[PDB]
Amino acid sequence: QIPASEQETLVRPKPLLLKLLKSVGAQKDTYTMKEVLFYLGQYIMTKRLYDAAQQHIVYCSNDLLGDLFGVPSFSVKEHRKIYTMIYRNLVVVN
Amino acid sequence: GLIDGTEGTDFESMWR
Ligand code: NA
Repeated sequence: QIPASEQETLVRPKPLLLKLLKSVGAQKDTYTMKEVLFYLGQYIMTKRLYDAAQQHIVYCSNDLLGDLFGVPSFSVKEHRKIYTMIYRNLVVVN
Repeated sequence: GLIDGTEGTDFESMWR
């Protein structure tokens, strides 16, 4: 749901999100908004944090993601909430 | 879905 004119926008992750991106094989200091979203998804998928029956539910209270996002869990259906949680851990270039 | 608006019910389609 990122507009096309914003998918390539460069962003500078803060340390805690930078740690998370690195754990799934990222090696950059600077990312596009779309890359940040993909790697976050791969981190959730590689750690199997989503509920197997109701796959929009992500459990993260025992995980680095929950300290980063500041919630014990969240629903992927809540897009505006997730963007706010990501933008809190980013620095967008203007 | 978070990236480009893709629809679906599995985690991957919902995250996309
Ligand atoms: Na939620």
